[PDB]
Amino acid sequence: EFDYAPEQSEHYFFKLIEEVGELSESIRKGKSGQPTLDELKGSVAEELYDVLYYVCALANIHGVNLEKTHELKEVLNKVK
Amino acid sequence: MKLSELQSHIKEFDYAPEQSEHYFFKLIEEVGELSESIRKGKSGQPTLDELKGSVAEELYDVLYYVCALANIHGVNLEKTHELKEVLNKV
Amino acid sequence: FDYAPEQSEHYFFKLIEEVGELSESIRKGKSGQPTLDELKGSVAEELYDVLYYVCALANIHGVNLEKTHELKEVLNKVK
Amino acid sequence: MKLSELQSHIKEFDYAPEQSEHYFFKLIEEVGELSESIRKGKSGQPTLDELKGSVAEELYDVLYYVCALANIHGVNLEKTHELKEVLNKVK
Ligand SMILES: [Mg+2]
Ligand SMILES: [Mg+2]
Ligand SMILES: [Mg+2]
Ligand SMILES: [Mg+2]
Repeated sequence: EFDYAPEQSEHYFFKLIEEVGELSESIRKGKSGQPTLDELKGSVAEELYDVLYYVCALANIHGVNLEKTHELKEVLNKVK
Repeated sequence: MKLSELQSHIKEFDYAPEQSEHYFFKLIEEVGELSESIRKGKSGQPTLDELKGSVAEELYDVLYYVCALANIHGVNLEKTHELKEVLNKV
Repeated sequence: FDYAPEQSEHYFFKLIEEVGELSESIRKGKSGQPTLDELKGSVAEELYDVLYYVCALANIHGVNLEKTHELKEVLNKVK
Repeated sequence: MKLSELQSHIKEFDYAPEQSEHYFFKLIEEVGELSESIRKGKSGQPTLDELKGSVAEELYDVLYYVCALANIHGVNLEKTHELKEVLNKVK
């Protein structure tokens, strides 16, 4: 679905910013809580999940292991 | 680390439900730092000395605030994921 | 709005919403200068919308963008 | 400073049409710095020694990239403003 890495990265980055925009709208409108299926569209829940999706997609393309990264952050957290 | 476990661990450490704007501001701050790390091409998986400013760090920091905001807003990300799995299959 | 923080928070949410819509417009390559009929969803419209909220935030935060420009102009001339 | 004059002055100084992503990354970087300045309450109109990290600086920096992107994408902001002004009075 993408061969040239920078175009894949650029696409997912545009999508991340689009979902952050939709997240801003959902939070502004107070669409909090845990929706059922019928309530999911435009909920804060859906938009947070959508941002997460693109964070994970960007990690994949950038060769980032989020679990290892978390591990390192925890090491520093404990120092501090 | 399971998603629900990360969300729960973040809640134990950092949960200020009366400070919802704090978390939103921080999310946008981290998204900006992420933009910088991508522009500068700081990709790959860093060792501890390379961590600061890396794409890896900034992605993790965005993730942290997504989870912290989920806790603030009464969202179960793992359950929301399950729900999204259903819709995207339609 | 009477209470300034709520005004600021509203405009900041709107700014982020418009930056998202801008990202979509650029991704889709909706460049150029639209006619009235092509305006909706154009890069032009989203840039203007982002600008609107920048100016709205300047107002609420007591920022003079003309004066700020003048100051930046100076510093830039040393770079 | 007219909006059209600001846009054209920025074009004179900084116009790299083959670097469209540069400008978009920078816009998002400035929006994040704006978020920080607002969270920290760095409001008002700063003097020169107060400028760095101020809400004023970050708002100007976002404005700069909005104008720079307009140049990149063939957008006339003043004309766009006029078109939006037309629609706003209608509804
Ligand atoms: Mg969405
Ligand atoms: Mg960071
Ligand atoms: Mg818009
Ligand atoms: Mg700045």
